[PDB]
Amino acid sequence: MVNTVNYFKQKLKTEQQIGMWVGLADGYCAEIAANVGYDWLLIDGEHAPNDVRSILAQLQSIAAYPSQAVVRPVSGDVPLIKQLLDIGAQTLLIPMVESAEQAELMVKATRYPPEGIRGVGAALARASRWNNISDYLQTADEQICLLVQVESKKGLDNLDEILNVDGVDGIFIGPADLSAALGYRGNPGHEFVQNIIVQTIQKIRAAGKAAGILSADEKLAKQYLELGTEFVAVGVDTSLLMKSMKQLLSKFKN
Amino acid sequence: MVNTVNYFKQKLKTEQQIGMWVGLADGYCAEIAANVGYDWLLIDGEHAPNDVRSILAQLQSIAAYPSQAVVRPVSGDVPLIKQLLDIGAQTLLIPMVESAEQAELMVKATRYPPEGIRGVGAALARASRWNNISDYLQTADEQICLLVQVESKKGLDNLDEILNVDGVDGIFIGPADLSAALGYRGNPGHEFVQNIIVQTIQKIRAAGKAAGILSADEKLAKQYLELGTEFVAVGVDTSLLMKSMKQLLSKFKN
Amino acid sequence: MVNTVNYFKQKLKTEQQIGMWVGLADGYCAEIAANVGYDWLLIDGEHAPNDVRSILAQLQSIAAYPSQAVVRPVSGDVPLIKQLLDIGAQTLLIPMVESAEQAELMVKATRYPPEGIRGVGAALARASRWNNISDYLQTADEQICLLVQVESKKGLDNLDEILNVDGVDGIFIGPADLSAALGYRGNPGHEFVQNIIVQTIQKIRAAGKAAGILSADEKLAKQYLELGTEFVAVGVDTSLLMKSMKQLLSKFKN
Amino acid sequence: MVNTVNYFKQKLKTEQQIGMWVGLADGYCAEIAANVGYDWLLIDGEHAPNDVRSILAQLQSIAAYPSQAVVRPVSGDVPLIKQLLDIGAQTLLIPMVESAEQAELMVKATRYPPEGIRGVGAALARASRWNNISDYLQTADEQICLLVQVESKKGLDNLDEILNVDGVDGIFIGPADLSAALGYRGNPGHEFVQNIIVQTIQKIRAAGKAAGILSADEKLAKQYLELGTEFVAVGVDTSLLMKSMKQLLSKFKN
Amino acid sequence: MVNTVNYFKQKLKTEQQIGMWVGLADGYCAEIAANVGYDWLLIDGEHAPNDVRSILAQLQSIAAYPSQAVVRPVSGDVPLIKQLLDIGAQTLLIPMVESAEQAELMVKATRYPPEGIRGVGAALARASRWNNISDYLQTADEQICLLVQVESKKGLDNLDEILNVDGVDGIFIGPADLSAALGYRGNPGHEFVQNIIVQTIQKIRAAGKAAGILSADEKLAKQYLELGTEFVAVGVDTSLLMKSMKQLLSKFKN
Amino acid sequence: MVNTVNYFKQKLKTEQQIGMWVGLADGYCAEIAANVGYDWLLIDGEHAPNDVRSILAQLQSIAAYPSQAVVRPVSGDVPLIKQLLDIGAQTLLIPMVESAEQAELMVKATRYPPEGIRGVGAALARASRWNNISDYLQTADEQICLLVQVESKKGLDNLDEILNVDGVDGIFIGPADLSAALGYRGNPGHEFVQNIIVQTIQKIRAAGKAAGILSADEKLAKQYLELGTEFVAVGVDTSLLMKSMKQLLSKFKN
Ligand SMILES: [Ca+2]
Ligand SMILES: [Ca+2]
Ligand SMILES: [Zn+2]
Ligand SMILES: [Zn+2]
Ligand SMILES: [Zn+2]
Ligand SMILES: [Zn+2]
Ligand SMILES: [Zn+2]
Ligand SMILES: [Zn+2]
Repeated sequence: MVNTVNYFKQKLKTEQQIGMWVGLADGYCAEIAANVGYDWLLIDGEHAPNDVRSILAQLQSIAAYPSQAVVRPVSGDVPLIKQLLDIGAQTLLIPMVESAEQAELMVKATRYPPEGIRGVGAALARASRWNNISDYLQTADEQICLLVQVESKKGLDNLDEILNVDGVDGIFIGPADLSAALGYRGNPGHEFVQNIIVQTIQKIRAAGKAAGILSADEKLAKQYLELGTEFVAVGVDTSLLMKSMKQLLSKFKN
Repeated sequence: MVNTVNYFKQKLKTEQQIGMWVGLADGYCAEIAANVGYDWLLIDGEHAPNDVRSILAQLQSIAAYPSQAVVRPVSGDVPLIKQLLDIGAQTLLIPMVESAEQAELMVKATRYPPEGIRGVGAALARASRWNNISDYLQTADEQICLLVQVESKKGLDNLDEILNVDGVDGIFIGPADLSAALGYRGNPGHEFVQNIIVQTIQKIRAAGKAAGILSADEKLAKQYLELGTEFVAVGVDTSLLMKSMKQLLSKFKN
Repeated sequence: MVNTVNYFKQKLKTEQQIGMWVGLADGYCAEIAANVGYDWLLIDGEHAPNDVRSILAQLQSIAAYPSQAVVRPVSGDVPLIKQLLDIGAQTLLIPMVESAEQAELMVKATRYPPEGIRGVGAALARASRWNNISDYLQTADEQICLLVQVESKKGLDNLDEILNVDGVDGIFIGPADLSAALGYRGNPGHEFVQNIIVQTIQKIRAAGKAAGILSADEKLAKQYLELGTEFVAVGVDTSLLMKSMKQLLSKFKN
Repeated sequence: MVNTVNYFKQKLKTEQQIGMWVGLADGYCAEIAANVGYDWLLIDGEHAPNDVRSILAQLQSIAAYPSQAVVRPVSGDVPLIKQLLDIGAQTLLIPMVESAEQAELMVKATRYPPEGIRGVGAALARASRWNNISDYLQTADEQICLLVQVESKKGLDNLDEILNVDGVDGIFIGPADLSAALGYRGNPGHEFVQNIIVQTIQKIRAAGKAAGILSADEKLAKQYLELGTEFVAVGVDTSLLMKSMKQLLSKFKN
Repeated sequence: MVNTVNYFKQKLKTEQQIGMWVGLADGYCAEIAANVGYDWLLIDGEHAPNDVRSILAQLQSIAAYPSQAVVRPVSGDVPLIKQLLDIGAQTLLIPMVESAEQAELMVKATRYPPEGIRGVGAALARASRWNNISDYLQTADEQICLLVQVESKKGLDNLDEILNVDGVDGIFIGPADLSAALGYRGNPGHEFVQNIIVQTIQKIRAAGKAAGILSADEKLAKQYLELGTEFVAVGVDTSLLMKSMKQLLSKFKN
Repeated sequence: MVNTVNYFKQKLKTEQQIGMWVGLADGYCAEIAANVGYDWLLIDGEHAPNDVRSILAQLQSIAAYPSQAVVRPVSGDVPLIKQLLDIGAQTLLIPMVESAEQAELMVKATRYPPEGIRGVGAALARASRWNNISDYLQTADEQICLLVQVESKKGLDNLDEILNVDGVDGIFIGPADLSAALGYRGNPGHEFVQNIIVQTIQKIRAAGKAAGILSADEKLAKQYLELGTEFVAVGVDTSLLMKSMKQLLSKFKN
């Protein structure tokens, strides 16, 4: 067998990829999302009740479908990154990255020694298909994609420095965490926040990195796509489930 | 503690109850549905991948919310009905009931001896809260609601007989199974099917029983409500999740 | 490896075995019960939310301890009996046995062809330790113990006939189901019920079968032991958990 | 989306398919087996500790790989067949089929009304991808494959009659159950059993049906392939795991 | 919907709350404990085999009952605190707090930016009911209660400093960890330990914070209540299960 | 009950122990491995998808068999070590230990205060059998075995210092991580690597500590045993499953 090609990583340079947030934390729900035709699915280990084993079930579900899986760990924890790479997550979104030093550590966390600090256990890993991918340890690093979140004042204070880190493929802006950090909690739509987001996207693309964002607002998501943003998540499964059920009930009952 | 009042059963005589089908087969998804404010939630053990233990998790989720739980077993199996009553399901929807004899057996399956054949294990049952409901074995039968599905030609051939069975609280029409039985598989909207559904609802209500149905078609659901149908399910969680995600993607990609 | 000796089965002829009902339906709770030193533990598949897989977890827990596991299936279902034997349950308690014909079918359900109808899959079975017990298909039947419940009027109406069935090792009286069948639901302590229970125990032992019963009443359990009853369950884990927590809270408030 | 083509069903007429028995009862173990390149994988619900939900997890695992999934239910139970078809199992192996009447009922159990008795719930089914396969209810029946086991004297007594049932695609011989039924329990290699197996394979192929069998004996499996047997399972995952670990330990320790 | 009122937090200033430790690590066991009527239930993520997902199941169980849930994480880990708040834990008990600097970090970990560092993901959180609590990001912080454990010499060495931290609602004394730290492991009943516990409770209440403790000794628990201790846990579910089963068996054998 | 004797720890001084890596991450697969007769089984929490709860299930499986369980946590995390000790793991293998200071911290993490920093919760712990081991807090430390991995250049740079740490019972060499650290990723068989491994084993034994290693290469494993290496793992369950299934298929298909 040949290593699974990371099409998400390749497409960061060739097209704009439309994403769905997956927080229903279940292999059955993830499979429903995988049937829709999103370019990417974010399996959220930070803000949904997921662990390594529930994330594996969702990778196994999504694997039969063209949608590319991206996993967000709860934090930039090097041992947890090791675990998520070994179950076969090829794209990671690291929350709350705030320095070049932390971004460089996240690069090393995704690469085998001697250049990186990714722990070696290919005989045990779904990532290598338990060594049925016979050249895994030489081909693995090429198909790993590292995305970091800038979503704090300290992150913005270190943006130029993070954008200079080789091996950071993309910077994702987190509008909920960023608007809260800026004193606009629950109000990312404010001009003060939006002006910072737009300038940040422009800086990311000017440094030759992919820019990413989530907005469940159709008009903001389309504006971000017009700016050239490479990976845009346009909704959240928990939100779509709750809203569709509320909208339906409102046709019959107040 | 006093036995949990079955408000669904009481409301069969006083109002029209709006329902949501729950086929996502998970405690977390059931809790999302419970937050919307449906009169009833149908936990589907027939057409969703549920078992006694996954149904218990969903009863526990939904129990904190005013929505009334109804459980559909995979078939009119007396031992499975015993299990679903003991985990605390107070309303059951039995699929594919086709005779007065089968409906009578379903009544006995829901009632303690000596009148019925419900197995007795109150010390072990969530239904009795492990005997913290101190009079459970005396008060249980009063709060149990039995619904049967008529959804085959043999069911329609025994309708008057089923409507004469004391202890059947409601007859639910299954349009998917019934349209297939009638040779209109996937097309319940045909006049031949709809004329049979309407006369069936009229006969059910004329015999003083509650009539029920599911339609994800808003216009058909409202027409059934205009006929006086007592329990109308208006949608399905799996369908609402798939459709909302597809509708969203279509704003950005073909 | 040699087949696991069924000590419960041997002790039916040599001592009186004290039992605990296990309805907490979890491997961790079953292990706590296994540490106490009961002669037997009844893993309840009838009145607790258990399935084959949760029953397997509890057999694996209990296997490291001297307590002997007995499994109660939800009914005398031949395919379910096959499944419970293959995960390695050596003693089964079949509920609601009501005829010699049903008791004979339960005997065949526990024995390999050509004498019985137990399905053969030793390569897959924990029962054979996946054929690490090399003579399993020759030695299995010897260590299987079949107990049947008499707990209905029809059961009592066929008692002499059931007691004549070779391969029935023991008859267990179910006081909750029997008192309900007799029109004393929730009141097994009535003299009318107790006189029937005592005569039934006497008839079972006079036919050379083991008699069994459950009573959470210390005085009745001790009377049943005085009669020579071979397997007496003296409590239920769910009841002991609820009662101990209530008794503790009562020291500090209402 | 178009319905998933059943390549296993097509290949019954074009080639000999090599199979692996999957009894490790887990989505992670099933994925390991799916990586090897077997033509088919038998997910065993009869002799491994599987239920509908654990079988779904294994279908989701195997779905990303070319290996074709076949599911064996615990028995020819029509409601359980409904459940396994709705989670998306396209090929079923029914154990212990003993008459044309039972085989015809198994055909109806796999087909929608009005010709069959398969329950209709396409909005909820992984089988229809929750109606993302838009013509599922008209295209489903064509991709369903029904296999029945002949593995008892009564089965052999009704072989000509079962081979005349339209909609039975294949007859699988179960050597463990059959050798036990013939009084050769644990000894299927006896000439008396082997002569019956060979004649049975010849009769199955002479009636224009696919013949199938399992043998972990390489020489018998190759003899069955030389006879033209269309679907041959050549091993069992639990057996291969136990034997490989024993063989390795024997190199170091007695 | 309005945010769930934290009654435990309110009652720290108005009454003495009686608590039960929940370490059976299961939604079904947590529901049994929720039926008893304790003021609070401690779901133990430190000393019971719990994770975020098992803690969510127990919050869902307990949510239908008046008992208030308190969650103990394994350590004062900021990302784990984020996860437990988002699944809807409103009261946290942080083990082994040893400085005002650590206590201040725990305060920030429970509060949204810009004042705190709690990660923002309200669309995904059971805590916001997936934004069905429409003002959650404005009202959340008010209903969060932070308790810290002092249970080491360094903790006692920083007690006055921790008691000066705004946002610490309560200090819980851990007698097992503290008696071990003091060189009286397994013997918290020693006068040297008890005199330190009593002075600590007095200092906590003198600084206007709630004091808490666990003792399964009725006499010590009642003495702590006489001192005015605001939150007293009086037992542990695992201990009550083991002890009740042992006490019962002792009536019938050694 | 008396504390469970750690025979693995005792045998470090008396024999050479043969081990199997267990990475199938399931109680059922662990039980299969437990039946073979390995001296020790390594439950891998670092490179297999395990968590505290899945590791508990595997300890419960393995506990009925003479094989000794060793648990590898994902990292030298003090709170995770606390959790794994409380579920009853008596031998721990800590990955990537790189200094005497870290090794000393790992010793304290495994010992109760006042000498160590192991959190005290014996009423809740399977390790104490919920205090059914009445002297657990006095006898626990004696039966705990700490193994550390040296598998990086920094580890080798601090080897003499680590070998001087009292309470380190054994040093395990990780050839996959070490060969990668040395610039021979996927090629531990190189003379440069093997000469370092051999001198490392010699230094470990010269300092009176047990030496350990894993090699799935029979010739290297036997050479390590000839050097006197005290604990040698000779294979990996995932590898043996994949290889045995591939070897079997190759007899029938290319
Ligand atoms: Ca199950
Ligand atoms: Ca978990
Ligand atoms: Zn964020
Ligand atoms: Zn229907
Ligand atoms: Zn009974
Ligand atoms: Zn068979
Ligand atoms: Zn403590
Ligand atoms: Zn390593």
